Amino acid sequence: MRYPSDIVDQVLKAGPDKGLLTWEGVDAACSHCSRPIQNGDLYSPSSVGAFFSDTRDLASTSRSICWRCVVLRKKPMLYGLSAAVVTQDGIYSISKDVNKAWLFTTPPPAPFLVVHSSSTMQHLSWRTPVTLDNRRIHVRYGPNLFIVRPEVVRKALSIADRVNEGQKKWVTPVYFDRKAAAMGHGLITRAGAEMLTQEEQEFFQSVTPGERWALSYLMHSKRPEPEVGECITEKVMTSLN
DNA sequence: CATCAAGCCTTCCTTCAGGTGTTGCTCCAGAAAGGGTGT
Ligand SMILES: [Zn+2]
Repeated sequence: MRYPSDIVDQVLKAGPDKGLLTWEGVDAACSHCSRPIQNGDLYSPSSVGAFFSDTRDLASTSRSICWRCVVLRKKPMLYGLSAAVVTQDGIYSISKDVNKAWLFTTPPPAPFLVVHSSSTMQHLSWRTPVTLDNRRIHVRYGPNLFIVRPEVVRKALSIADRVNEGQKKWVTPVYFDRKAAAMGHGLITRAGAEMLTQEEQEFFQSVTPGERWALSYLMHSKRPEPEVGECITEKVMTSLN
């Protein structure tokens, strides 16, 4: 519940691969997940391929992967956590917009860990911190480390439901990009320029990029009700074995 | 060799063409597993 690699044996039960070396000597942190490798725990020397391009998100330059993050670099872990929230009892999916509606509005009370892929297969699990508090959520989205406050998401959603109550067409006040890629991601629309007051506009610039990315999955004409995502920890474990 | 004549009127544009067709984007921005084989 402290390091992102803890879910290897806390969220989902797993063990070392038994071809891993035993650490002898002084303390050194794992290159992935920033977990200190003590004396006696199993570790692997660093054998990343040339296709690994996340050297900028490595926690340390010790060139040693802890066994939990050896499990975390496995391909079934890589496509199993392409969109997943890992609570203290299981791994659930956030692929649907109703699942992100559940995650960023009334979050689960566990100290979870949120990963989401901005591409096909990405190293997501180890390079994000564990969110200890529901109010402050660390979301990994591709090369982006995002922080989402569900209270600010609730305030923006209440603002949007106020300015779009009674109207026939649900027009968004501020445009949000799902990929977080367009220039106008966070830019105020003309309808939102005419239908929001000044302090609401400064609020919509003042939100964090993670809240913008979350609102991108929950600001559209059909509004997703918070529905808990389907539990996928059985699918990941079966794939892992 | 000097002036006096040292213009006057009126015309002073008319119709119509006064766009048509197409184009109106393409692609990819991953990393590992599992095989080879070349130094
Ligand atoms: Zn680690």
